[PDB]
Amino acid sequence: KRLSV
Amino acid sequence: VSHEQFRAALQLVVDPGDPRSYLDNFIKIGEGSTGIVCIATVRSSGKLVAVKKMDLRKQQRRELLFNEVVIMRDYQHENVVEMYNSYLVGDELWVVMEFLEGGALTDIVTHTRMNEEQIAAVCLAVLQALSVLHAQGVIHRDIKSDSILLTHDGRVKLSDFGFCAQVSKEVPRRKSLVGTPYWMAPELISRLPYGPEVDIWSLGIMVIEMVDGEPPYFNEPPLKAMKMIRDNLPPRLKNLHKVSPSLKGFLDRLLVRDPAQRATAAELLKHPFLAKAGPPASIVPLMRQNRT
Repeated sequence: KRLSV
Repeated sequence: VSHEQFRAALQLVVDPGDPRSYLDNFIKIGEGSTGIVCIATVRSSGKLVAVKKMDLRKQQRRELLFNEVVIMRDYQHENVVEMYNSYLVGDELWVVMEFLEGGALTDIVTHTRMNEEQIAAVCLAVLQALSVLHAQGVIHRDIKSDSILLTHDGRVKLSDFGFCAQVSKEVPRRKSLVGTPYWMAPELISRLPYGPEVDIWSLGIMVIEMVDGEPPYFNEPPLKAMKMIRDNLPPRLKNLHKVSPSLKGFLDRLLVRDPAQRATAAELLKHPFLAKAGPPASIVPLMRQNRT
């Protein structure tokens, strides 16, 4: 997943 | 934690009014970590702008939205997406900014092969941005191909500052767990105090994106990848036979576990690998509108 925390 | 308390604060720092009074035909083009991005048409002129829309209620850390205003007001640059105006629109913060019509680097690294002239041109452009940001105390903290935008003519610009932070003599290190798992520096995952070096590590990972098409451990779940970044040796290219020794030597100054030993943006601009850098025209054929 290329999703920032 | 009052939503309406935070709306009031935002209202004091953003520009007054509603940009729908001069923008037409909003069309969603992207989705980020803190909101969505739309293309809009300036009614009077027909020019296109970009509009980042961020719902105050969907933020994990609402106070990071101020980063968007802090960067707009004080840190413009050639290789940094320009932000024009901010607005409070209902429950959303809207930033009207430059439209980077060539899209994100991600669409390129996931669909085609970059040669080293193109890679060196990307790295040079990103390092010019970071050398100026770092010099003024600003850490990006979310460097990855998704954060690199392109003009139609191949110019490269840094975007998505929603997670940045400032350091200074009074606050020399940050401690916050921030970023995207596969791209995070080891000292950051280790919860150590860190500085601008974490951007240099993240750029290394992005170099691996441009060579391999994906960051290391991308097949592993995000938390497992972070543990492997934390404890294992620096991640290696899957295709080491496909990089010039110049590129490998550059990458070795990037993916150093000890942040004191990592090269800085200022030093990297002197590295021989960046002499391979081509002009922006060399990136143009990589973009979707020009590929086959």
